[PDB]
Amino acid sequence: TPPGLQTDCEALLSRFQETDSVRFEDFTELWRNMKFGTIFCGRMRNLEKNMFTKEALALAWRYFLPPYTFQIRVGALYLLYGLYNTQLCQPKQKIRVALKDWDEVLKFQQDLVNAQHFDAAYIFRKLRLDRAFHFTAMPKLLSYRM
Amino acid sequence: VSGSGGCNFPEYELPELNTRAFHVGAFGELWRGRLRGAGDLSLREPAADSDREDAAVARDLDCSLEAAAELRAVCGLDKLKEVIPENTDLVTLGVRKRFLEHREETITIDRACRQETFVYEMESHAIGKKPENSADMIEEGELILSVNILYPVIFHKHKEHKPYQTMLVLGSQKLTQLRDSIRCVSDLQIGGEFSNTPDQAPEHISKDLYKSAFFYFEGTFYNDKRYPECRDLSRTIIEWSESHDRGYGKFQTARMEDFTFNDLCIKLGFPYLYCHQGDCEHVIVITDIRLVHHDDCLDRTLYPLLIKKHWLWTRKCFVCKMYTARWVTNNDSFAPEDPCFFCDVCFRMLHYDSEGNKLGEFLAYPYVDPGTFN
Amino acid sequence: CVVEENDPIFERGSTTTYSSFRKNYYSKPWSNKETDMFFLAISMVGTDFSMIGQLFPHRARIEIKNKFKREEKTNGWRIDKAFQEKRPFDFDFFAHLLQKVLAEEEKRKQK
Amino acid sequence: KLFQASPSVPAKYVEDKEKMLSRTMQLVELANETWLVTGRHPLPVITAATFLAWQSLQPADRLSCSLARFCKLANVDLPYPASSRLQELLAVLLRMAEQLAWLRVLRLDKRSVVKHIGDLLQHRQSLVRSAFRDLLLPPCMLKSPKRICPVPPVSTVTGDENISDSEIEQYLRTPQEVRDFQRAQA
Amino acid sequence: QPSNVLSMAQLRTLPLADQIKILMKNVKVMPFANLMSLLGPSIDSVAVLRGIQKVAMLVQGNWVVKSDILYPKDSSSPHSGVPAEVLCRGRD
Amino acid sequence: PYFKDKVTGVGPPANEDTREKAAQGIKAFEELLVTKWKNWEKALLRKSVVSDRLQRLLQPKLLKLEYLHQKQSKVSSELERQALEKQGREAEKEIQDINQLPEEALLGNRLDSHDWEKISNINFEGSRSAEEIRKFWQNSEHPSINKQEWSREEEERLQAIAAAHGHLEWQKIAEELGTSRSAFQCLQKFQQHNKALKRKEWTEEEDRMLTQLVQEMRVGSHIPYRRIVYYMEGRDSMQLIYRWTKS
Repeated sequence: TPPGLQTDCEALLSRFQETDSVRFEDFTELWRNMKFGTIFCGRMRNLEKNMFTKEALALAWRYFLPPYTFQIRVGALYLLYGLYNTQLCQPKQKIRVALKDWDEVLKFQQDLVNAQHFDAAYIFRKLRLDRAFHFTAMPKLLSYRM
Repeated sequence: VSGSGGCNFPEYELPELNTRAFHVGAFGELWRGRLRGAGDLSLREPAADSDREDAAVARDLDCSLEAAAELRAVCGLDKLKEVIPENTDLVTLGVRKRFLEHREETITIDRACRQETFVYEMESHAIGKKPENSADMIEEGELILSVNILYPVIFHKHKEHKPYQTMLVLGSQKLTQLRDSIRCVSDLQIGGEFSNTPDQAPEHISKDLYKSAFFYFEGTFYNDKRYPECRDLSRTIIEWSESHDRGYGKFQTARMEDFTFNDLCIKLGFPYLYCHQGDCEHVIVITDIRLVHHDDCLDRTLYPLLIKKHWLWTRKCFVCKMYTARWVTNNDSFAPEDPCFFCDVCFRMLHYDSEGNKLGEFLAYPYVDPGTFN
Repeated sequence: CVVEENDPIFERGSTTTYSSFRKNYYSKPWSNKETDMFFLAISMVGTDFSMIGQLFPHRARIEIKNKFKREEKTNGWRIDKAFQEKRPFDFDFFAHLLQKVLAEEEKRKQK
Repeated sequence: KLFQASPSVPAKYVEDKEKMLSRTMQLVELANETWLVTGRHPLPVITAATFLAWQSLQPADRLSCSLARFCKLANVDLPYPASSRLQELLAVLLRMAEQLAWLRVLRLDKRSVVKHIGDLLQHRQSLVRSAFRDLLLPPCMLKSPKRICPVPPVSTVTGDENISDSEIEQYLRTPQEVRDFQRAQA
Repeated sequence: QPSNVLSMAQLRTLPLADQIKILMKNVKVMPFANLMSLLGPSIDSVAVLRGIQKVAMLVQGNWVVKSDILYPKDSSSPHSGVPAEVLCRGRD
Repeated sequence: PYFKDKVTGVGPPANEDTREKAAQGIKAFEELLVTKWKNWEKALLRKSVVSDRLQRLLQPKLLKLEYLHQKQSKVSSELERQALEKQGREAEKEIQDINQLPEEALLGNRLDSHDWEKISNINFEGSRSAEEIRKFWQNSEHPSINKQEWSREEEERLQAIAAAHGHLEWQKIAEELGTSRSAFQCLQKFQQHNKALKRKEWTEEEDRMLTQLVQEMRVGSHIPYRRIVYYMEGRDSMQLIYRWTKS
């Protein structure tokens, strides 16, 4: 896992924990004050930057699991959204997903439908239309040679 | 024989090691069923635009632009941070600056990234390539499986293990294609003694002679029956496994030209076998199962292009140390060592006189260096 | 019926077997403080092993007899001094010392 | 069962019967002539000898095999003193190696003398002769027995007929101790 | 559910290599056309050639089984008991 | 990692294809591997050779002494007992002189008869092949080899001696050099000092062949210059790099 990016994501989630629930006003305030889209290209080897963004998105989606309040979950999901929409890497790295995670997000969409946390279904639907999710069995790659 | 009864979801069995048994064809079928797809075409956009999205939201749950009109403006690039990443309280930027300093110390310009550029080019080789024929277009939702292979012993048993190539395979395609695509050195290897006749062209290579090959996945033996010269080592394997109550249950036998990747029952992260040429065994590790995408290779003809290829060091001629060896000599007096190695010119000028007569007694064989594919 | 209650043993090679001659005894050694309090109990009681075994619950009377024979065979002056000295029989303080020895062996096992 | 290749035991452990039996016979004769079987159980020595023979017939593949491993492979109850007998026989073999010329220069040990055990039995006569020139007894007796069987001081002091009655009185149990014993054994 | 223990059906049920090996060990003299006719027309001529070149030699246009195929390394002469290597050398 | 999925390694059966591979002679890269030699391995080789030589020299003497002892124990004559004792003392003095001989002559000449397979399977536990041990003892483990590096007075002579010999023979080159070294080391140093044969100069056909290589087997920007050299004998790495990298 990416060490520094893990700490950055945890700090952003801690800030979203004190922000409003799902209100996009606080997400804009965060993007303004701290700019969680901190670094994408800088100046580094092409494949190094590529794997940097890859591990970023992978760890973010892995952290995006079911248990957390409506703050942490939304924060992780829309951190992923922003990282994908501000993709400065030439390839648009797809967000790594799990098989049952699709049914999980479908149940989340159903909850949004039978709820009124507005703009959340909107951002998630835009992300889906953007063709960003690529699903697998494990949030990372695994072997037996380690 | 039917597949092992199990849920399509790959429920875990060992922490961060591997999941339980499951089917592949039903996996892909349920994967395509639980969503609509119709997005692997790259037709987002290259005028009336508001009414179309209005009608779209009208079928959606909100049927209003109140939130969309604000969120589409918020989620833009004109309000996004080229510039030096500094002057802000950060955490990873410290590690970034430390890496920049370590680079400026010894790393010179932008290079020495051999494996990095290898991965880059091997991934770009499959970006938006179209098939030659219109009938070769990969349909949406096709299963793509990533499969690492560990054939060889010649590598770093110390470096966490990075022995050999990784392949991508399509579900609907047959396993015989993967069999024929695995680039094994033993297939190019050639047997026979050619000390007296060095100029004789080696004929009937091991690939053509030893056509015996078979896969082994979860106690299922897939034996190739495409050629009339293929034997059945699974026969002796089953004989051994059944001659004594060693705890191994009955194993099923099937053909390789009738079972595809879909009909297999595998465990992601579990080692399976691919044994050919008698003792040439490959440890097969199917790691990931994913669907096709417009960014991936959409041409069914060249899918098994590897996503990874391990570098291998060629054996240099022991005499001149300038050319790669092509002949291996045993019991050679003129040779400095017993497991010796010579190239064409050195072997000719050392082991033969001005007319070509065999100087001295020795045993020479065509040394097919492992670094022949790359 | 035995519902997989026991496991088969792959023992007793039909070829042959040998003897052991040593089965059960497997005594346990003493310590310095234990030898001291044992000499104290000797001085306090005498040579009657019944009372010594009754007051020693955690050590066997056969082991006590073996220890007394070993002392008689090796250290005679110590037995002579023990029989010279005498102490009235104490019960409550002896039980307190027994509890202390239990705590000491517990600490030993912990170490 | 190291004679016929069975399913469990691979072919590497299988060895010849006649040669291994002859080697074991030579080894146990050496043990009997070097005072190793006298006073001790013979079967542990036989086991150690056959194990050494099985290891010497092919030291390469069997340098890592242990006594317990060999017993498990052969399905034989491991004797307890077999290990001590093996350690003593290997010490005798090291002495024979020191007696020999090339081996004492090689400076072998209890792990590398197994490959030359065979050579030690070729001329073991003169080797054992010289070893005895330069008796096998238990380790508890070869620890420099300076004072062998110390002479105890003769004490035949008998007095006239007795000593006194103070000892009788100190042997007699007091009423307090009698009552204490009665209370204890009540 | 002699070397001719296997019948024609049991032979055909074996791989082409084993079929050719057994046919050569049994007959020791047979033309390539006769071998093809016995094996069947559905088998490839190149395959039959590759199978026979490893267990037979060409003598005056005909195919003769190799000596080692008839006399394994652990076998011996049934009349004199000499090793199989000498028999192979003599047959060669 | 492990590479024994199917057959754990307890009862792996040698099948028909396996025995055919073993009997044909297709030794791809497994047994031809070579491992660097170690100092303790050198010491073990020297000790084993010395011990084998001393044992083969003493075994006849030991058998003769045993025969003399048997004659003593079986012959009851006193007149011949003096001669028997004299011969026994003579054999003892012979053994004493053999043991007193310094440890310089008991190693043997460069080409002497020994039991390489025996020494290997006894001492090296089969890790080192008999032929490899023979070569290592014949050209790399002899006290008569000149360990001193070339004093810039051997290459100029060898470039002519080997040229006259046409590289057709092994021992004659070293014998004509006469510096008490091995032909292996001599040829190695000579070919490391000299340059390639320099096939040709800017041939358009070879340039287009290299271009086809860079188009068929190249990945990204890195170029396998060793793959380039393999299909083109008579070149050198540094010059080929500096030349092909430009123009």
